[PDB]
Order: sequence, then structure tokens, then C-alpha cells
Amino acid sequence: EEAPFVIVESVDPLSGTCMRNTVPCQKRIISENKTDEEPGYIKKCCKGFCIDILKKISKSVKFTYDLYLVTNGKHGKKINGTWNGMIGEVVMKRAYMAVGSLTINEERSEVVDFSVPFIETGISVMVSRSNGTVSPSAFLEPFSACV
Amino acid sequence: ICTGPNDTSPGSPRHTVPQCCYGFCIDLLIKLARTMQFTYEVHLVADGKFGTQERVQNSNKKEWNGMMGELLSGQADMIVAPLTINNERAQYIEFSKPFKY
Amino acid sequence: LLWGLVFNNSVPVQNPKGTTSKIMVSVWAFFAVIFLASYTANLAAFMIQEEYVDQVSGLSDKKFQRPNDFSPPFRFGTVPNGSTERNIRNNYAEMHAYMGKFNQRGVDDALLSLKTGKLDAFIYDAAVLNYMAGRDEGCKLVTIGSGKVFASTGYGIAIQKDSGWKRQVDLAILQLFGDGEMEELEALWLTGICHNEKNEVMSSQLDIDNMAGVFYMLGAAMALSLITFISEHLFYWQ
Amino acid sequence: WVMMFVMLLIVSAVAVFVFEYFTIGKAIWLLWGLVFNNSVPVQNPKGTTSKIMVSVWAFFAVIFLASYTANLAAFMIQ
Amino acid sequence: QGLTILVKKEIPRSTLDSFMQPFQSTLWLLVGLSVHVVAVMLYLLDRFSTLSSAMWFSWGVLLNSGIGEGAPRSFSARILGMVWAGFAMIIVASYTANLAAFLVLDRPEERITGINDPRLRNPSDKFIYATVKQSSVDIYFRRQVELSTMYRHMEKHNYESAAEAIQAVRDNKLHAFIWDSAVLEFEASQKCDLVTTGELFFRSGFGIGMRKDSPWKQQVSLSILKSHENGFMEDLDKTWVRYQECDSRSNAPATLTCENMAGVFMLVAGGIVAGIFLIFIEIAYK
Amino acid sequence: SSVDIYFRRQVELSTMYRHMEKHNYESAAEAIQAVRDNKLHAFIWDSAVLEFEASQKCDLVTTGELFFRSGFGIGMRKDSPWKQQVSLSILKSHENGFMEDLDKTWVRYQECDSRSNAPATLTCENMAGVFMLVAGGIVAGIFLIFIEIAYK
Ligand SMILES: N[C@@H](Cc1cc(-c2ccc(Cl)cc2Cl)cc(CP(=O)(O)O)c1O)C(=O)O
Repeated sequence: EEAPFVIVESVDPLSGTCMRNTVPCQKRIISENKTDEEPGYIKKCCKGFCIDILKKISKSVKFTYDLYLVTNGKHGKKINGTWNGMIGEVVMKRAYMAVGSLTINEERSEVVDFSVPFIETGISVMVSRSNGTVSPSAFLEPFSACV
Repeated sequence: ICTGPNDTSPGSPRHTVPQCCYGFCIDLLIKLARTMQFTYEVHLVADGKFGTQERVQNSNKKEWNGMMGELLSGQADMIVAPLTINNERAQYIEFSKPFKY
Repeated sequence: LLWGLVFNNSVPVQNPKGTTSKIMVSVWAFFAVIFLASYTANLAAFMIQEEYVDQVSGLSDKKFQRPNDFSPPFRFGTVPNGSTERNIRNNYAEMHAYMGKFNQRGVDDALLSLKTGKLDAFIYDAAVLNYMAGRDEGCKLVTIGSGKVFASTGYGIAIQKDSGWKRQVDLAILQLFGDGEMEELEALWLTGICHNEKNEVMSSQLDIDNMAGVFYMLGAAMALSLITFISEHLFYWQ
Repeated sequence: WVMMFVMLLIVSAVAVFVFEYFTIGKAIWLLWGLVFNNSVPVQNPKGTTSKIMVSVWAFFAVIFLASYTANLAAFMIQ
Repeated sequence: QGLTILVKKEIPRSTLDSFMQPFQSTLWLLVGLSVHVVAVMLYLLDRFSTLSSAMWFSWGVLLNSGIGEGAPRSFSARILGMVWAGFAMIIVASYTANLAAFLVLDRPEERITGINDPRLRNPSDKFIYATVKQSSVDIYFRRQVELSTMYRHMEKHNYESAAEAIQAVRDNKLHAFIWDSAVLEFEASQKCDLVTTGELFFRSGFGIGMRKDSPWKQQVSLSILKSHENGFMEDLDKTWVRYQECDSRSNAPATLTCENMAGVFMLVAGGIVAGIFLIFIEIAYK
Repeated sequence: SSVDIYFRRQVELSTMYRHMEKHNYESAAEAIQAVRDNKLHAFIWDSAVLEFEASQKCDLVTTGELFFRSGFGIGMRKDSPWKQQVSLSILKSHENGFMEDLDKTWVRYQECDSRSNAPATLTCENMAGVFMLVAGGIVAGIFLIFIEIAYK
């Protein structure tokens, strides 16, 4: 949904349908289950970083694809000892691959398999820069003891 | 212990003498070995270089150099060293996941 | 006489005389001029030098394992209920109980405390930060160098178990690396404004200590004076 | 420069205020000197308050040149 | 010709608060404390074996004006005065050192370097682009969607005609105003408030228009190739584009001004006020 | 190397691929001794074999910008069975901080720092030009009086 690698953007008919470096994507939204109508909905076009790596994998390994956003059984995790999520929806063959925000731990990799990673990530820190470094021993620093 | 004819670099013949090979990677090899029941005896590179592909035999064939050449030939059996990940070696050998990013 | 003129001046004092000494004091005046004129320029460089950010090791460091050695300052923050806090609680149990009163609501509340000192360090994942690097105009927000950080893993691609495709997505992505394309994508999607030089910026309004570094010399001179008075008084006591 | 000369002339003249206890042609010759990091022989003022005034102007003296020589590290760096 | 980014330049003036800038407003206090310490302590510590003969002395050596009298007669006061002067020099040395490490290392923000850097690859909503609506440069833009981050901002700020969209840069209403080359490199060459960054990216070429396969194709397409080797166009260049009125704008680093130096004049006024209000007291004591 | 093959399979730096064609060494076990001798005035290699050279020596520093974002790894032959148990054993060593213990066990780092140096350490042999003047005055001063007697 909302990584900084795959951004969703709703369409404007400027060209009748999302174009110009994007690829279409779908997500069947519905509620009020008693409606008993045809269930599903429409969705938008998907671009970004992982979208970009996707296109270059595609037109160089020669397949055709189609994206569908995930709605329920949220982003991969553990529940009741079963496997919902962005791994379950690859173990239940409702899809075939998952691209985007994942990791390689010892649990999300017993069910599905993994590629060779294309960034690095891990637990890091974040600090400030320490504005100001007046050297307190300057007033005898310039001239060496030779003079 | 760690074997090797490495008493001399390329440019002079080799005399077979064991040595010591300690440091960082041996601890990872062992932390895995107890995890998968190894019993090893580590070898060293006879080419003194990593190894890649080039035109050999004054002809139009190929032959992988260095330690990867020692490996694919079958003499070796596993690569622990800071070995890089690049497409040109990916096609003939099986990498693990990366460990030291 | 031959001190006040190498420095600013004494009070006007007598004994310029001797109709050939009338050039020695002049030569020393000239040498003073050149000397002071070299000093109060060359020192006008030692107030210009690069910035300075702390030299933190990996968190296997005494500045964090015992964040009460230097007891007051440090206070590490995070956002719990996720897949990074559980990573803390398999080797560093105590520091989570050390978090306490700094559980910032969400990830984007940390960049509101690093602008007021309320947080000192901040533990989190890597890539979201490196992207959040080039995101604040004020360039007082950074990361630390790579090759050190804790949860060294990555983002891969999820291929169905025992599919036939996990043999042929490698030779695409690793080609994309090993033929000069990916870092282009990164410069198109990740790199930010402030990944540039930390060039020489001025100093500040001089505080006490940096200038106090010579008040101690003034003190040592005061002590020399006192010792000299106490000593020379003995000749009159004899 | 103009207002420096103005306050110079004014404070040199109003040094005459010590009359209520040397000529103008003596005071100017003093104060205009020190500003230029002078060393001319001079006849000193007479009057403690005169000492105080001269101290004030000497403070102005040590500030002026110490600023000037600071700026000429810019028009010499072209 | 080509396309280049117009940018309005600013008239430089560096900011100093007052003459006492580089000293934190606490340091003068302990400097005065130390002067009184060594002065009075010298007076007594020579009176054992001339009060003003220490007061004025060490209140004048700092201000470098050998006023009044005083001297170290004992072997005591000599060494103390002799190092007091060294301190009084080191202060006025480092003060100039630190003002020179300021009035040189503060230039305005770096000028824009064209469409190369990320500084423009995300328009922060402070400073703004523009071009003329339905131009040719927007036609170049839209068919390159990557700059939709830019293109979007320009979707709301474009102007009706180039004259207005450049006149509105001379009033700080709009920083940049992108266009081609041969209407910029003339425009700055009259007045002294506009300047390019020169970098070229669209090596186009102007031309004349006429409908397809008119009876006038070959004749014009020939009679232009004549007028570029018998000088006619060169004479036109010289005659109609009267080029030079401006110059290099050689980065004059902030000659000071009155209101940037008011501090010292409040000093001399505080001195003058001491005059008639110290001619009462120390003569009423007389 | 692992970097040559990055260079000879890409043409936009053919100039460089040539420029190195008649210089390259035998192995990085000699160039870090070389740069301390000013023979080859530059060097390009991996990270974890250079960013450790700021803790054993301190004469030779890095620059601070990355080049090519690959990683290392363990090699095994074509699809032997260990290929999966190994992958599931590595990550067993990225939560118990095993890598974080080796980080302190075999990079004894922080023995120096970048520490942007001090400009213009001025000294004697380029300030002597005035001591010669004052020495000439001093020695001429014992010579002048051997003349001004004549004025008397
Ligand atoms: N790859 C990870 C997914 C994962 C993703 C994110 C994340 C959050 C916001 C943004 Cl904008 C971007 C990202 Cl990538 C954060 C965490 C950790 P947390 O939310 O606890 O801080 C996380 O685990 C996994 O599979 O566990």
C-alpha cells in the first residue's frame, strides 16, 4: 500500500487512463456484505521504485503480469498459527509472486521462497551533527615552539 | 590448521607447507558447522587471484580462472571468503544469501 | 622596553638614548610589526575548519550498553509494537525497559524531537532513514556510516515455493546490478538534497572555555608573581 | 569615514570642556593620531575626566582597525 | 539557440549584529573581572617591598593608549604587567582572527545550477517556477513525465505572455522564469537585475512557417542559405541586438554600512554623555 | 578481480579500462603497502578491506562515497542440498547478534578518526626571513660605533 517504493495514485482522465511511466493495478473494495450484489471494485495505477525494477525484470525475462493490491489479511504476519498476509496470499496460490516491502527472516521464509535482495536494510541509528567546534587551545597554536 | 603451497606467490615454485588461517570468517564457518555437523579441512588458492573468464588456448573457448576455476572443476566444494555477487559468476554457481552487507 | 613594543605598548618609559642605539629599538619595532602581522593573520585560519559528528561504534559500545556511565545525557527512542522492537528483545533486553518515557508516537514524531534535543539517539530500520535523510531542509539530520548497523538483511522478491521462476529472476536482478543500472534508479528514487559536502562553515560567538584555555596561563603568571614576592622579601628580612 | 571625522572633530573640540576645571590645534593632533595606530610624541591631556574621554576614544580606536583589517581579507581574495 | 534558466540576483550585504558579535555576551564580563584582579592585586603586591598608578596602567595597556603615568618599581609588579600585556595582545589578536573567519565564510546561498541537480528535482513550495502557457517548453515537458513533480507546480503558475512573466521577476513575486536563449541573453543586457546560468539543454533551431508544399518552398530554403555567408545576418546581429551595458558583477563581498556599525557610535555617545555628568561629581568632590 | 569484470563489461569508462590495462598489481596484499610509498597514488577496492585500514594505520584514509551496492556471500556448487539449510542458518545469526559480536571480535576499529586537520602550521624555516634582518642589525650595531667616533 504505502511504502516509499510503490506509490498508489488515483486516475484523472487527462489521457482517459493512467499512462506515462505507470502500470495499472486493481483492488476490489466492498462492504455491507448483505448487499449480495457482485462483489469488488476498481483501483488505480501504481508507480515508484519497486514498480520500476519490476518493469525491467518483466521486459527482460519475457512474461506478462498483472498487479492486484491486497485488501484483507493485512501485510504479512502471524495469526492463530496460520499464515494470512503477503505470504499467505502467495501460499494459497491466489497470486504467484510478491514484490515490495518484505524482509528475509527465519519465519517469512519457511512458507515461501526468496530472491537475491536489491537494497540493504537493518537496525540503524540517527543522530545530530554537533554544530560548533571552537578549538580551546588556539591561543598558543599558530606558531610552533621553534619560534 | 590450513594447508597450502602458498609459501611462494606466483612467480616462483611452490613447496607444500601447512599454515594458520584464523580471523573472522572461520568463526562464521564454525558457527554454521556445529549447526550442520561438518568435519572440514580448509584449502587455499593456488592461483593467487579471485578468478574470472577470458579467452584461453589462443582459440575461441573459455576457462574460469582462480578459485572459482578451482571450484567448478570440482576440486573445491564450498567458497568462504569475501566473494562478491555479480551476474557473470551467478550463472554457473550457487550463492547463499548475503551475510556481510 | 623590548616587550611592550613586541606587544601593544607599555606606558611611555624613559631610556631611549645612545646615538647608535637609536636604530636598535627601531629594528625591533619593525620586527614586532612583521611578527604580530603574521600572527593575527595565520590565527585567522584556526577559526575555520570542518564540522564534527560523534564517533559512535556499533551498539556493542559502552555509550549504549550502560547508558548511565555518562548518566544524564542519553535517552534512546523508538516506536514499539513492530518487527524491530522484538529484534531488540533477544540480545538487549534491558534497554527496552530503559526506553520508558520516550515512546514517540509513530516514526515521524522523531524528527520533531531531534529539533529540540528531547531525543539523543533513535533506533530504527535502515532504508526508511536513509530515505528520510534527504528530506529535511535544515541539514542537521544525518545517519551513521554503513557496514556497522544491526539487523543486516534486505528486501528480496517473494517467489512461490518450489516454483520454476526462482531460477530466473536472479539473472535479471543481478544483471541489473552488475551492468550499471540500479544506482541510476536510486538516484531517481532515493537520493536526497543534502548528500553533499560538509564544507567549512564559520565558528560561533566565542564562549568562555575555548577562551579560558589561556586564563590558566594568566593564573600561572599570578602564582609566579606571588612566589617571587614571598622570596625576595627575605633579602629585606636579612 | 565622514561621520568618523565628524565625531573626531567634535570630541577633540569639546575637550575644551576641561576649561571649567592646549588649543584645538593641539587636541586634533592627538586624537586623529591614535586612531591611525600612531606613535607621535604628544602632550598629554590634563584632567582625570580627560583621561576617561581619551580612554573611550582609544576603545573606538582598537575596534576600528581590528574591523577594517578584517574586511581587507575579502577584497584581497578576488 | 537554446534554453536557459533566468534567475534574479541579489545585491550583497553581510549582516553583523554589532561590533561585539563574535564574543558571547558573558565573556566581556570576566575579562573585566580579570583586569581588575591583576590591576589591584599588583598595586598591593608591590606596596610591600600608587593606586591610580595601577588602575590607569592596566586600564590603558588594554586600550593600547599609553596615557597617564605608572610603572613597576619593585621586582614584583614588573613580571605581572609583563604577562598582563601578553594577554591583552592575545585577546585583540583572536578577536580579529575570528572576525576574519566570519566576514569571508558567509556568502549568500549558492546560485541555481540549471536543470541538473536535485535542488530542482523536487520543487519545495517556497520558490517557484513559471513559463508561458501553451509554450513550446511545456510541450517538451509533458512528453517527459518524470518532471511531473515539477510539471505539476507549473500547472498553476504559468503566465499569459513572456513580458509579464519576466516583469514579475523584478518585483520578487517570482524567482525563476524559464524560456529559450535568444530572448534571455538579450534581456539581461540592458538592466542590472537579471542574469542567466547559461547551461544549455535544448539545441533547437528557429525557423519560418508556411503550409505544406507551397509554391515558395525551395526559394526561401535557398535564399536563407545565402544570408549566412555574405554577412547580412551578422550585420543584423550587430545592429539590432545592441549588446553590452552590463558587466561581470564581480561579487563585491559586503562593504559595511552605517546601520551595520551603529554599535560603536553608541559607544562614543556613552562616552560623550559621561562628560558633563562626570564634570559635576568629581568637581563637587573638589 | 571482482571490479575489473565490472569495468570490462561496460564501455562508458573504456578510457579507464585502458588506463588500468598497463598498471594493475598482483593482489591487494601489496598495494596497501604500495600507497605508503607513493608509487601508485590511488586505489579502488571493496569496503570491508579498506574501511578497516583506518584502525591499524592512520596515514591512509578513504573518501566517503559508495560505488556499487553488491554484497558478499558463501559459494556452493550447483544446487547441492545444503543450499537451503545454509540460508536458514544464516538468518539464525542476524537476531542473536552473532554478527554484532563478530563486529567487535574482528574489526578493532576506532583507533583513529578522519579528523580534518589544522591549516598552516607555521614554523621557523619559513619565518627566518626576518630573523636574518634583525641579526644583520645586531651585527651591524657592533660595527657602526667603529665609525661614529670620527664624528667626534
Ligand atoms: N520488511 C518489514 C516490513 C516493515 C516495514 C516498515 C516500514 C514502515 C514504514 C515505512 Cl514508510 C516503510 C517501511 Cl519499509 C517498518 C517495519 C518495522 P516497524 O513498523 O516496526 O518500525 C517493518 O517491519 C517486515 O517484513 O517486517
